Amino acid sequence: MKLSEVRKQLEEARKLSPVELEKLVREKKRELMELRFQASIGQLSQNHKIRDLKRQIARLLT
Amino acid sequence: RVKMHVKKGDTVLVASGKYKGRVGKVKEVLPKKYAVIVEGVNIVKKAVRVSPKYPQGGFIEKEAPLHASKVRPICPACGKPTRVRKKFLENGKKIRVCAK
Amino acid sequence: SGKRPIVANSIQRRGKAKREGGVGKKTTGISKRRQYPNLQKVRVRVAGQEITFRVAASHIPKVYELVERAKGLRLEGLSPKEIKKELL
Amino acid sequence: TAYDVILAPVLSEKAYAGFAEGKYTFWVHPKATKTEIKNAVETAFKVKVVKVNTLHVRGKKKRLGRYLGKRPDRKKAIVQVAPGQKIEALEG
RNA sequence: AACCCCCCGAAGCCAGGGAGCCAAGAAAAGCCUCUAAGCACAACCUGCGGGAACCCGUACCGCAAACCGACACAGGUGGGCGG
RNA sequence: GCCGACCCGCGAGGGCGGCUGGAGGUAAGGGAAGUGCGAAUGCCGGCAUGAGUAACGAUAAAGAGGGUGAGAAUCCCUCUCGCCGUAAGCCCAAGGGUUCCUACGCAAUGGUCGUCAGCGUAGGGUUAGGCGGGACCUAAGGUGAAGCCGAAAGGCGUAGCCGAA
RNA sequence: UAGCGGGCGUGGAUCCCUGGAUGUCCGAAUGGGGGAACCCGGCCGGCGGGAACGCCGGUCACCGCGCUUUUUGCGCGGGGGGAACCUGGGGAACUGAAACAUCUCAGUACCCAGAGGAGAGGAAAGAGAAAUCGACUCCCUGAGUAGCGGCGAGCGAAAGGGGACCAGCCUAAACCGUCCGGCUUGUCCGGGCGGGGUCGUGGGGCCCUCGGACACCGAAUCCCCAGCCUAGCCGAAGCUGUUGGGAAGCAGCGCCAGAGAGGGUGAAAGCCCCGUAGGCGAAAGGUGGGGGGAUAGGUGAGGGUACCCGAGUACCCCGUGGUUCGUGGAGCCAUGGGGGAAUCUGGGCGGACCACCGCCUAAGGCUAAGUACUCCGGGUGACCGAUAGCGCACCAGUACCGUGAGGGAAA
Ligand SMILES: [Mg+2]
Ligand SMILES: [Mg+2]
Ligand SMILES: [Mg+2]
Ligand SMILES: [Mg+2]
Ligand SMILES: [Mg+2]
Ligand SMILES: [Mg+2]
Ligand SMILES: [Mg+2]
Ligand SMILES: [Mg+2]
Ligand SMILES: [Mg+2]
Ligand SMILES: [Mg+2]
Ligand SMILES: [Mg+2]
Ligand SMILES: [Mg+2]
Ligand SMILES: [Mg+2]
Ligand SMILES: [Mg+2]
Ligand SMILES: [Mg+2]
Ligand SMILES: [Mg+2]
Ligand SMILES: [Mg+2]
Ligand SMILES: [Mg+2]
Ligand SMILES: [Mg+2]
Ligand SMILES: [Mg+2]
Ligand SMILES: [Mg+2]
Ligand SMILES: [Mg+2]
Ligand SMILES: [Mg+2]
Ligand SMILES: [Mg+2]
Ligand SMILES: [Mg+2]
Ligand SMILES: [Mg+2]
Ligand SMILES: [Mg+2]
Ligand SMILES: [Mg+2]
Ligand SMILES: [Mg+2]
Ligand SMILES: [Mg+2]
Ligand SMILES: [Mg+2]
Ligand SMILES: [Mg+2]
Ligand SMILES: [Mg+2]
Ligand SMILES: [Mg+2]
Ligand SMILES: [Mg+2]
Ligand SMILES: [Mg+2]
Ligand SMILES: [Mg+2]
Ligand SMILES: [Mg+2]
Ligand SMILES: [Mg+2]
Ligand SMILES: [Mg+2]
Ligand SMILES: [Mg+2]
Ligand SMILES: [Mg+2]
Ligand SMILES: [Mg+2]
Ligand SMILES: [Mg+2]
Ligand SMILES: [Mg+2]
Ligand SMILES: [Mg+2]
Ligand SMILES: [Mg+2]
Ligand SMILES: [Mg+2]
Ligand SMILES: [Mg+2]
Ligand SMILES: [Mg+2]
Ligand SMILES: [Mg+2]
Ligand SMILES: [Mg+2]
Ligand SMILES: [Mg+2]
Ligand SMILES: [Mg+2]
Ligand SMILES: [Mg+2]
Ligand SMILES: [Mg+2]
Ligand SMILES: [Mg+2]
Ligand SMILES: [Mg+2]
Ligand SMILES: [Mg+2]
Ligand SMILES: [Mg+2]
Ligand SMILES: [Mg+2]
Ligand SMILES: [Mg+2]
Ligand SMILES: [Mg+2]
Ligand SMILES: [Mg+2]
Ligand SMILES: [Mg+2]
Ligand SMILES: [Mg+2]
Ligand SMILES: [Mg+2]
Ligand SMILES: [Mg+2]
Ligand SMILES: [Mg+2]
Ligand SMILES: [Mg+2]
Ligand SMILES: [Mg+2]
Ligand SMILES: [Mg+2]
Ligand SMILES: [Mg+2]
Ligand SMILES: [Mg+2]
Ligand SMILES: [Mg+2]
Ligand SMILES: [Mg+2]
Ligand SMILES: [Mg+2]
Ligand SMILES: [Mg+2]
Ligand SMILES: [Mg+2]
Ligand SMILES: [Mg+2]
Ligand SMILES: [Mg+2]
Ligand SMILES: [Mg+2]
Ligand SMILES: [Mg+2]
Ligand SMILES: [Mg+2]
Ligand SMILES: [Mg+2]
Ligand SMILES: [Mg+2]
Ligand SMILES: [Mg+2]
Ligand SMILES: [Mg+2]
Ligand SMILES: [Mg+2]
Ligand SMILES: [Mg+2]
Ligand SMILES: [Mg+2]
Ligand SMILES: [Mg+2]
Ligand SMILES: [Mg+2]
Ligand SMILES: [Mg+2]
Ligand SMILES: [Mg+2]
Ligand SMILES: [Mg+2]
Ligand SMILES: [Mg+2]
Ligand SMILES: [Mg+2]
Ligand SMILES: [Mg+2]
Ligand SMILES: [Mg+2]
Ligand SMILES: [Mg+2]
Ligand SMILES: [Mg+2]
Ligand SMILES: [Mg+2]
Ligand SMILES: [Mg+2]
Ligand SMILES: [Mg+2]
Ligand SMILES: [Mg+2]
Ligand SMILES: [Mg+2]
Ligand SMILES: [Mg+2]
Ligand SMILES: [Mg+2]
Ligand SMILES: [Mg+2]
Ligand SMILES: [Mg+2]
Ligand SMILES: [Mg+2]
Ligand SMILES: [Mg+2]
Ligand SMILES: [Mg+2]
Ligand SMILES: [Mg+2]
Ligand SMILES: [Mg+2]
Ligand SMILES: [Mg+2]
Ligand SMILES: [Mg+2]
Ligand SMILES: [Mg+2]
Ligand SMILES: [Mg+2]
Ligand SMILES: [Mg+2]
Ligand SMILES: [Mg+2]
Ligand SMILES: [Mg+2]
Ligand SMILES: [Mg+2]
Ligand SMILES: [Mg+2]
Ligand SMILES: [Mg+2]
Ligand SMILES: [Mg+2]
Ligand SMILES: [Mg+2]
Ligand SMILES: [Mg+2]
Ligand SMILES: [Mg+2]
Ligand SMILES: [Mg+2]
Ligand SMILES: [Mg+2]
Ligand SMILES: [Mg+2]
Ligand SMILES: [Mg+2]
Ligand SMILES: [Mg+2]
Ligand SMILES: [Mg+2]
Ligand SMILES: [Mg+2]
Ligand SMILES: [Mg+2]
Ligand SMILES: [Mg+2]
Ligand SMILES: [Mg+2]
Ligand SMILES: [Mg+2]
Ligand SMILES: [Mg+2]
Ligand SMILES: [Mg+2]
Ligand SMILES: [Mg+2]
Ligand SMILES: [Mg+2]
Ligand SMILES: [Mg+2]
Ligand SMILES: [Mg+2]
Ligand SMILES: [Mg+2]
Ligand SMILES: [Mg+2]
Ligand SMILES: [Mg+2]
Ligand SMILES: [Mg+2]
Ligand SMILES: [Mg+2]
Ligand SMILES: [Mg+2]
Ligand SMILES: [Mg+2]
Ligand SMILES: [Mg+2]
Ligand SMILES: [Mg+2]
Ligand SMILES: [Mg+2]
Ligand SMILES: [Mg+2]
Ligand SMILES: [Mg+2]
Ligand SMILES: [Mg+2]
Ligand SMILES: [Mg+2]
Ligand SMILES: [Mg+2]
Ligand SMILES: [Mg+2]
Ligand SMILES: [Mg+2]
Ligand SMILES: [Mg+2]
Ligand SMILES: [Mg+2]
Ligand SMILES: [Mg+2]
Ligand SMILES: [Mg+2]
Ligand SMILES: [Mg+2]
Ligand SMILES: [Mg+2]
Ligand SMILES: [Mg+2]
Ligand SMILES: [Mg+2]
Ligand SMILES: [Mg+2]
Ligand SMILES: [Mg+2]
Ligand SMILES: [Mg+2]
Ligand SMILES: [Mg+2]
Ligand SMILES: [Mg+2]
Ligand SMILES: [Mg+2]
Ligand SMILES: [Mg+2]
Ligand SMILES: [Mg+2]
Ligand SMILES: [Mg+2]
Ligand SMILES: [Mg+2]
Ligand SMILES: [Mg+2]
Repeated sequence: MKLSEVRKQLEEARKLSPVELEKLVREKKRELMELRFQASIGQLSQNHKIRDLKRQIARLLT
Repeated sequence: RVKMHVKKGDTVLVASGKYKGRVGKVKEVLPKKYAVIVEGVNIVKKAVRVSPKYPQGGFIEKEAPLHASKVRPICPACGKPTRVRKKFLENGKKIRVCAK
Repeated sequence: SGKRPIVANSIQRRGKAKREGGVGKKTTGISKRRQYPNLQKVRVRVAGQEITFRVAASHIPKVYELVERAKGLRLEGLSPKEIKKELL
Repeated sequence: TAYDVILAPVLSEKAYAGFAEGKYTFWVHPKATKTEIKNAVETAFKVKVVKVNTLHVRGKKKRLGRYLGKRPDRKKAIVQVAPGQKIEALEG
């Protein structure tokens, strides 16, 4: 259901849009690295966080 | 697609073999193998466990899947086929001669 | 080759040697052979510049006749090959 | 895109002996310049790199059953952070 | 820790050395110099300061059990050191 | 499918009975054919004989003690003996591609054995402005604007470009 | 595709159909290089402190045609691929002849260029004996006839008749107008554009007499819809005994049937499950003259003038090809070489040639359908059932083999 949620947020991301798109993506990107960085060490990772964040990025990218 | 079939998660009769006549709520339905889990076919697995984690696993005689054909849905009247009628809007399924 | 006003690819065809009388009999001996189109080079002035033509001997005049049609055409400025193209 | 160049920290005593010095090393994108590594880790850990080193690591070939297999290739990068700074993230 | 004398000594270095001989012994860029166009507040040249410096290879085998010989095969494989 | 000393048929074959086997089979009467195998130095596969035979791959060569281990002539250590030493030692290039290292392990690979390994599982391991190569040059050659030639495919080919131990 | 680990779904996920997005690198491969999957770069913009350095987005191959003032630019297009089918250019030998050379195999195999859902062909300078037929292709027949033939081996038509399909158009030239440039200024010459013209009972042009607009014919082009393809959905009728591990077997009493095809369910079920008969369905993409509409286009009688009616062409001769036709009495079609016309008192053909009678109008182009094939989807089988059947029922063009082309299993 998280889809309907984030979607509206993105045309909502039309304060600055292409610019905030980029700002927001870059952010989600870091969170992703921070994530897999901790995922590699083992004792700081669950799971579904990644794929959810991965696809999260995708629709932002759209 | 099309994998769909008889009933889902609810009350159902078993016209199988070792558990003919029996009745119970189907706690699971795996469409891939076309079988459903009820309360009938429950066999004893001797295995300790496949995964080393959690030492004690169970000599449990848990529920064994069952071909989704030997089980039939049911309502006020016992054991009935499934017709379907389109509601005033949606799409509900009436039994042999009653509702739901 | 052959390309020009002409357009005559050289074609191959039998050259069969016969031995005979004619009003007594006539026998043979066959083989394949290539007939080339008598074609010559044709240099010509045409506006500025000069311009040649790897043309058949048959259609030699057709060139000169076409050099006439070209008088009624507007052409200039470095056009060696290009002339040929625009030259009908 | 910039957090895409750095993939994950390499976990080796050899990688650890590097923390003792100013040398933090980790997995990086196969197609990546020592130059683009610099600016990437720089703006990823708020530090300043002075010197960068790179290796390719031909993926070892594992197998299962009768099925031959090939592990993906990777790129090591070892960076020298300016004398007098650190990555508490890598420290753990 | 001593780490110094004496002797032998290269085919190697100085190197584009020399002599003789006939069979008469690569090219191009770097580097230097000349001037065109252009330009001469440029540009080039020497020095100092500050900054910048990518891509690929680098394990191991390598006269052999890891290369070519169906084989941990008495065979085969170019260069250097070889007390 | 395996067994039969029974029954019918001249015979190919048919039937009945026992054991196995566990999901198919197809009268009478007709129809259609990939229709019957012992040989083809036939084809594919399986298993024999030779035979516990020949051989175990350089005549440089071994021995003992201790250790590890279910298990040791064969793995580890020590001492003794022997062989190479313009090599059977050391470095580089080609080719080979993880065989390097460590931990665990021996079904198979190793011409015996094997705890060992170049072997199985997993983890690690290759760091360059100066070394080699490319952001330099050209060689034979190759390519190939122009240009020339050839039924088509294509063949020569200047400049340029590629090409190095 | 189980398991460790963690999630999502009637606020309708997974999944299926349609359209869109992203889509590294190589490959026609296209900035350049190159040992495909790699290496180096120019220009404009952006990122980093960023001038050196690196990264990111955009752009830069070559050829052809048209536009452009040579040029530089701008636009449309081409390139490479495809099982078989198709068309053109080139084109074998084994073999047959019981040797072999003509001949046969065969215009086959194959190499090459090109076309496309087809391709080719196509509205008579035809057929050929009927004062007859009426584009083209395809099938049946004609016919193993006619005929060709070291008259050996062999090879082998056509007209006509029965069918499928059905359709016919555009232009060159005379003649009128215009714009441009060339030059010896002219009622001109040529080039481009427009109108006109398109035929064989000969037609057209220009000059005369006349009734045609509102007459009719009408697409092969464009437009709307129907219908169909790409997901789906509805779908009748059974229950108790009984042997059994297990009923769908057996016994008892019923029921449906526009559905008793088939498959599944612990064994042999119309009524248990999926189906079947019958019947519904598309917002989106594709298809679509089948139905309708519109436009392009086209349509006449008689008389004079004799202007035009496709040129290195017809025609003739030398060399050859195609056809049933092997130089034969050898035409017709096609054309490498030489000579070389006429525009309807023109010119080709009816198997040498001549006369007679009749046929048809060459030298420019386009045209659907019937036809071929099967990579792909579906349906059906007196088709196979793992030595069969495709080489592959199974992670096969794989393992393995070979420098390579290539070979190619088992399971
Ligand atoms: Mg933007
Ligand atoms: Mg994921
Ligand atoms: Mg966006
Ligand atoms: Mg748990
Ligand atoms: Mg227990
Ligand atoms: Mg040519
Ligand atoms: Mg005579
Ligand atoms: Mg001449
Ligand atoms: Mg001149
Ligand atoms: Mg020429
Ligand atoms: Mg010109
Ligand atoms: Mg021009
Ligand atoms: Mg032009
Ligand atoms: Mg490096
Ligand atoms: Mg594994
Ligand atoms: Mg595999
Ligand atoms: Mg892989
Ligand atoms: Mg993979
Ligand atoms: Mg992987
Ligand atoms: Mg000293
Ligand atoms: Mg000497
Ligand atoms: Mg010198
Ligand atoms: Mg020198
Ligand atoms: Mg000298
Ligand atoms: Mg001197
Ligand atoms: Mg140069
Ligand atoms: Mg000067
Ligand atoms: Mg001067
Ligand atoms: Mg200083
Ligand atoms: Mg670079
Ligand atoms: Mg090294
Ligand atoms: Mg080394
Ligand atoms: Mg060594
Ligand atoms: Mg050797
Ligand atoms: Mg090997
Ligand atoms: Mg070998
Ligand atoms: Mg050995
Ligand atoms: Mg010495
Ligand atoms: Mg009996
Ligand atoms: Mg009897
Ligand atoms: Mg008998
Ligand atoms: Mg029996
Ligand atoms: Mg039996
Ligand atoms: Mg039968
Ligand atoms: Mg034999
Ligand atoms: Mg023998
Ligand atoms: Mg065998
Ligand atoms: Mg034996
Ligand atoms: Mg024996
Ligand atoms: Mg013996
Ligand atoms: Mg031996
Ligand atoms: Mg012996
Ligand atoms: Mg012996
Ligand atoms: Mg021996
Ligand atoms: Mg002792
Ligand atoms: Mg020990
Ligand atoms: Mg033992
Ligand atoms: Mg011992
Ligand atoms: Mg010595
Ligand atoms: Mg090397
Ligand atoms: Mg090998
Ligand atoms: Mg060990
Ligand atoms: Mg072993
Ligand atoms: Mg063993
Ligand atoms: Mg051996
Ligand atoms: Mg042990
Ligand atoms: Mg040991
Ligand atoms: Mg250094
Ligand atoms: Mg060069
Ligand atoms: Mg050269
Ligand atoms: Mg060439
Ligand atoms: Mg060019
Ligand atoms: Mg050259
Ligand atoms: Mg070069
Ligand atoms: Mg998975
Ligand atoms: Mg699972
Ligand atoms: Mg597990
Ligand atoms: Mg899509
Ligand atoms: Mg779009
Ligand atoms: Mg992207
Ligand atoms: Mg690119
Ligand atoms: Mg590319
Ligand atoms: Mg391009
Ligand atoms: Mg290229
Ligand atoms: Mg650049
Ligand atoms: Mg670029
Ligand atoms: Mg820039
Ligand atoms: Mg600044
Ligand atoms: Mg700036
Ligand atoms: Mg770019
Ligand atoms: Mg482009
Ligand atoms: Mg450009
Ligand atoms: Mg340009
Ligand atoms: Mg271009
Ligand atoms: Mg090129
Ligand atoms: Mg080019
Ligand atoms: Mg160009
Ligand atoms: Mg010019
Ligand atoms: Mg120019
Ligand atoms: Mg030009
Ligand atoms: Mg141009
Ligand atoms: Mg230019
Ligand atoms: Mg251009
Ligand atoms: Mg094509
Ligand atoms: Mg022959
Ligand atoms: Mg004969
Ligand atoms: Mg003979
Ligand atoms: Mg012949
Ligand atoms: Mg023939
Ligand atoms: Mg031919
Ligand atoms: Mg068709
Ligand atoms: Mg067609
Ligand atoms: Mg056509
Ligand atoms: Mg045609
Ligand atoms: Mg045509
Ligand atoms: Mg015909
Ligand atoms: Mg047919
Ligand atoms: Mg017949
Ligand atoms: Mg004949
Ligand atoms: Mg013949
Ligand atoms: Mg023939
Ligand atoms: Mg007929
Ligand atoms: Mg007919
Ligand atoms: Mg016109
Ligand atoms: Mg005119
Ligand atoms: Mg004119
Ligand atoms: Mg005019
Ligand atoms: Mg004209
Ligand atoms: Mg015209
Ligand atoms: Mg007109
Ligand atoms: Mg008129
Ligand atoms: Mg008209
Ligand atoms: Mg008219
Ligand atoms: Mg006509
Ligand atoms: Mg007239
Ligand atoms: Mg109409
Ligand atoms: Mg439409
Ligand atoms: Mg509709
Ligand atoms: Mg019951
Ligand atoms: Mg029952
Ligand atoms: Mg029975
Ligand atoms: Mg039926
Ligand atoms: Mg039955
Ligand atoms: Mg049934
Ligand atoms: Mg239906
Ligand atoms: Mg629907
Ligand atoms: Mg409908
Ligand atoms: Mg269409
Ligand atoms: Mg349409
Ligand atoms: Mg529609
Ligand atoms: Mg139609
Ligand atoms: Mg109209
Ligand atoms: Mg009228
Ligand atoms: Mg008159
Ligand atoms: Mg007249
Ligand atoms: Mg006139
Ligand atoms: Mg006139
Ligand atoms: Mg003409
Ligand atoms: Mg004639
Ligand atoms: Mg002939
Ligand atoms: Mg002939
Ligand atoms: Mg012929
Ligand atoms: Mg023939
Ligand atoms: Mg003859
Ligand atoms: Mg001729
Ligand atoms: Mg005339
Ligand atoms: Mg006339
Ligand atoms: Mg006349
Ligand atoms: Mg007349
Ligand atoms: Mg006349
Ligand atoms: Mg006649
Ligand atoms: Mg008459
Ligand atoms: Mg005729
Ligand atoms: Mg005509
Ligand atoms: Mg058709
Ligand atoms: Mg099919
Ligand atoms: Mg088998
Ligand atoms: Mg078998
Ligand atoms: Mg398969
Ligand atoms: Mg599978
Ligand atoms: Mg094999
Ligand atoms: Mg090989
Ligand atoms: Mg073979």
